[PDB]
Amino acid sequence: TYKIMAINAGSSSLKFQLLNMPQGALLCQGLIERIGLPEARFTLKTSAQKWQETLPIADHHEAVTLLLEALTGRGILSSLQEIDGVGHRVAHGGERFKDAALVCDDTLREIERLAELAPLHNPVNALGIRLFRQLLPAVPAVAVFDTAFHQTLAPEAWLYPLPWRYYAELGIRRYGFHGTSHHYVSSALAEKLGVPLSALRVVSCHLGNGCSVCAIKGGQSVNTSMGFTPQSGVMMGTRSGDIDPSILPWLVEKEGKSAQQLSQLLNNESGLLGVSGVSSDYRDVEQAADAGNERAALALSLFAERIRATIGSYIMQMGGLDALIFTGGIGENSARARAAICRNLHFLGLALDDEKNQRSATFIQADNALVKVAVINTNEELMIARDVMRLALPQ
Amino acid sequence: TYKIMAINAGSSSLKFQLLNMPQGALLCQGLIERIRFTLKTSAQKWQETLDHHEAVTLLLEALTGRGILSSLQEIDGVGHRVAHGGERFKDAALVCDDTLREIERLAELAPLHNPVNALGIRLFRQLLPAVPAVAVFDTAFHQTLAPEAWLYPLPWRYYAELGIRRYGFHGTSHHYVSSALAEKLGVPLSALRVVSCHLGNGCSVCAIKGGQSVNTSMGFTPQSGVMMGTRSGDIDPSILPWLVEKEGKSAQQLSQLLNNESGLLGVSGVSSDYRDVEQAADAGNERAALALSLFAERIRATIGSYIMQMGGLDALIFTGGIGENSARARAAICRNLHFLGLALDDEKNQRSATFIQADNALVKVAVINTNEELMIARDVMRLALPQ
Repeated sequence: TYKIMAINAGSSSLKFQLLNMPQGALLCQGLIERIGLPEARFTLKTSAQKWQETLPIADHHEAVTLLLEALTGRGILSSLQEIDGVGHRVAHGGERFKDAALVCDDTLREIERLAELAPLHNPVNALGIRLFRQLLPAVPAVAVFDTAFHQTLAPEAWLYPLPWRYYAELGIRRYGFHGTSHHYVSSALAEKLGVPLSALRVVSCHLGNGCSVCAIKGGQSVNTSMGFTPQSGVMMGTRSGDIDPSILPWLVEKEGKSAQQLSQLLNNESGLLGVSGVSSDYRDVEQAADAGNERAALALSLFAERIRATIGSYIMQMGGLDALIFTGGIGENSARARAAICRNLHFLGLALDDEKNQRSATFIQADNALVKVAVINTNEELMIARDVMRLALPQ
Repeated sequence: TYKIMAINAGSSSLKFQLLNMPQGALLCQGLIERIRFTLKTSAQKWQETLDHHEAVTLLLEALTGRGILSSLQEIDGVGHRVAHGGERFKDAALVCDDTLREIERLAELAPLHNPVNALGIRLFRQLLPAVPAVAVFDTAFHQTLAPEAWLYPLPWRYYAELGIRRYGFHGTSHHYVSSALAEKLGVPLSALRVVSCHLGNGCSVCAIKGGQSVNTSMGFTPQSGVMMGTRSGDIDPSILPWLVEKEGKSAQQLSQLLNNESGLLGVSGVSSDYRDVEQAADAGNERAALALSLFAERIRATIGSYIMQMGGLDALIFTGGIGENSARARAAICRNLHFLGLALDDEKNQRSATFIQADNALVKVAVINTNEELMIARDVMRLALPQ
């Protein structure tokens, strides 16, 4: 039994879980939020209790100190020396990282060089890597990149039909995100089916506040809906996903939009929120729509259609489909979203068993369907913990 | 039998066809460039080298002079290609007087093409006052799209106030080859789930179910959708604000990027013409070989979306300059689709037979030559000569 800690460091937040490996048992979890601000809050939960306190938190250096102190102060560990490894989420690995990597000085050097591609995540990610290497210097660390799993994409899937200069010089290309989640629920599907993932043609739908679809064939990722940025792909909470690109020059000319206005538009004002006029939250739009809000209804309908269109592209690309996975907050819980997404797919041998779908059972395909349809809770922290074991305790 | 003239006014051009209706027989056809005037008949040709008013005068002088028509009053109708009819025109329209007003009030959406089309509609009204005119819109066929297909997931305001939505184009083409496919199969078009691929210098895919366009790949502008000769088609929209902050690209520069520099030309770095890129690929150019693959991939992914949306497929149509002549583009697009019962017969594809699917194949695959002018002439017959 090994103690692995999963770390996710945001601009003003510190998310953490502590897992007993390899069973994957949650020992504790929690969140430090509004770091550096007033309002700063530290929330920590065990299998048995919850503690929550508002208190000033200077910087991440003080967020990590309070976390480490709480681990022994609450009896969760007898000592900090019981921590066998730490896994850090990293937004963007570029083309350099095909896998998680043991944290060393140059792995840090490179993650920082990649800030130009994830400017609002990668540096704080590396700061967490640095603080824990300072504060827990005897503990080995692994960086786990949200892009790594998509690096098996072939060029005809990641190259945009732009002038070659824009890839070769500027680095513009599809990278895709949610890699850890798609990777985790891919492997979990195959284990639950008792079949090697390399034997399956799989489409995975991560439907949360962020949404992405991924195609997995031969155990590798062969396409995914997010592109150069997590803005793109299907429609999400506040993100538009893919739109006619020629809309954007037209809004610059006709409405005098700055570069950042365009990006606030694409990332914060659109999606469920921009269409429904109600909310970014799926439950809220559904509540509005069920009461008679036609824009909320169309919102939910457009949302299912965008995902259906992406699924269709990837089935075509793989020449078939053996299984469809739903995950994330919407995918794990919304039997109605799953039903709207899965309707009228007899041409694939895909249909849902309504009783199992309403229950969000782990398998929900109809009895005589040829396509397995799985509802799998995603667990990026467990996946991260598994990558720590692999690269930092080969034992 | 009736005599109908089809017209296409470009910003520096004027194309024409004069058909015997409803046979389809061509009486003459030609083109005027550099506003060079060419006029071909069944058995003659007549090029020369000399504003759009002068082009209409000479063209109408020619039909009497070269002996194609004994009088300018033998023309029963004229049809005019219009580029963008917004939401107002769900069909072709008899050119009464404020049909013209509304074509021009829409010129803000098709800045380069609509005014020139309307210009040519007016001149023919001047010079040919006795013969009725029908306008045929590249957008009208796609006005059957449901809101799930034409609303971008942008704030509602951007549509309800500014008019941003999918329109789609190549409507006249998709409509023509759809109906031709159904006529060749002896079945109502509404009996078929059809994917139509117009692959020319411009490229669009269209889904026709129950007789109607239910989706199509171009959107607000003819820039988007699949990869084209110099147009990028769809890309990650976040690339654009990034290009403004990192390279100071203006709006018009962004337009030039997406429309003039991308596509087969940008990727291959060789040519916007598919046959050129093809030959550079055979010789060992690797960007050109990758351009050809991206091109087939982008079209395959769109087809997949539309098949999913229709619940199946009965026929796949290839049309346009590339789609009618490139066995390679069709083969690259059609590979490993057995899960649909779609496969090609190599020998039929090599000679571009009108049907190229394998014999065991469930899906019809058809190569149909587009004929927008005959589709326009038919709308003139329906809307101006209902007898």
